[PDB]
Amino acid sequence: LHTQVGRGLLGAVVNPLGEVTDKFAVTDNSEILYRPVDNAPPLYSERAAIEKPFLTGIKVIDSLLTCGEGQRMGIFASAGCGKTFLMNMLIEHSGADIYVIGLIGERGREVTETVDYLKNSEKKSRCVLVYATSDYSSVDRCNAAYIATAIAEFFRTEGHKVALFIDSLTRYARALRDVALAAFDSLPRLLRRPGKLKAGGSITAFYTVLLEDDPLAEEVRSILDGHIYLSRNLAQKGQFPAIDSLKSISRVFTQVVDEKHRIMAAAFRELLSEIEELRTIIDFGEYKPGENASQDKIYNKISVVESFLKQDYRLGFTYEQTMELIGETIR
Repeated sequence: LHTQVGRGLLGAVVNPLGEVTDKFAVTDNSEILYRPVDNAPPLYSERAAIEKPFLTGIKVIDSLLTCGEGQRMGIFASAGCGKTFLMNMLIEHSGADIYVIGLIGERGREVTETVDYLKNSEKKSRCVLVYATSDYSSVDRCNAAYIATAIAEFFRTEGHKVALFIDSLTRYARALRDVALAAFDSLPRLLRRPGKLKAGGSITAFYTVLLEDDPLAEEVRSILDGHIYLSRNLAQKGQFPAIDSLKSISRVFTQVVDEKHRIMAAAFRELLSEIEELRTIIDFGEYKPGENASQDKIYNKISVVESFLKQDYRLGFTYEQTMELIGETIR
């Protein structure tokens, strides 16, 4: 019911009991205080309006799915669609003050992969990892999500721009459903706790949701402020990040970017729609070059559009670089 918080947890690996079992980085700060893990979300008049963008360094996200400070964003994918690689890029190329990762329901080797990744990370000195392996009970797995949230909430009250990752909301939902055997709706209460405080910092949250052969993922689609969809089709095609920008949305998009940006984004999204229409025409074998000038114009832009959407996972792009690239693509 209470947990460790503080700068002394930066670089530490926290188990579902709130104890430090490993370290991926050592910090000079030893600040350790204790806060309740269950805490009420901020009432609406303490919450600020999401106005400032949360830059991620990922081109398609920063251009067409621009995240905001205090926003809650879902990552819908079917493992393995590169959900872990996408969150690695989100931690690498964003500019948050502090990163809090919560690995819920991972089987056991998976957690060691991320701790090894944090050991060689640029952001190692600003990360806190909370984990709950598949061997822990369901009670411990739900406490993992709330320990991670409470750790992020303390940094937000200190004024820090925090980024919280919950992987995954689905295995967290299984654990809550399993706990329900003891004689369902703690999920929304958690998913409200992020946000930007008028009197403090912010928590920008990323929740992963595992898809494939969910009925209630449509309601968690209804509670968040946008969702990023990783298409198994595009991953097999060889395009990473395999984000389907046409099936993704950031509901705060028009509030966090200027009009210059809105016009460029709208033009790119229709260019993508025309590209997909031409893909259906090509697969039908009814496309012959020189027959239709508009189809030839769109065809010759397929390559530059694919080049803009792709991104080396070791590379990050500033906002100016992103808008410059998408501008040349629309020309």
